[PDB]
Amino acid sequence: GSSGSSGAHDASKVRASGPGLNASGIPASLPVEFTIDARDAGEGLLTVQILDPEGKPKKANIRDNGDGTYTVSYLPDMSGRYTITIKYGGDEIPYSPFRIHALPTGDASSGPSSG
Repeated sequence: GSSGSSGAHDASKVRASGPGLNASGIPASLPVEFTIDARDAGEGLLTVQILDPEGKPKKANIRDNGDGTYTVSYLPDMSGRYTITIKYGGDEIPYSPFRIHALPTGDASSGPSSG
């Protein structure tokens, strides 16, 4: 809709760093978690969404650090290009969508096992 909150927040002030946000490629079938260091990201609520390389909604977890940052963990069961959409109080960061690649690590312990 035309009408919008237009609060006092800036997603551009959100920094994305960690293994989960590895541009070089992360090992699929393994629990990975990144860290969103945002100080002046605004007085809103951070949101994270991951869509498998097939086009389906995944399960992601978000934690509050309080030290001006945040932490998120997820387990990319499937492999390929994952679409991670990060929005702040209704403002998609200038980095999203985050194009991440998941490489198959063949055998993976303490992870997703189907039989």
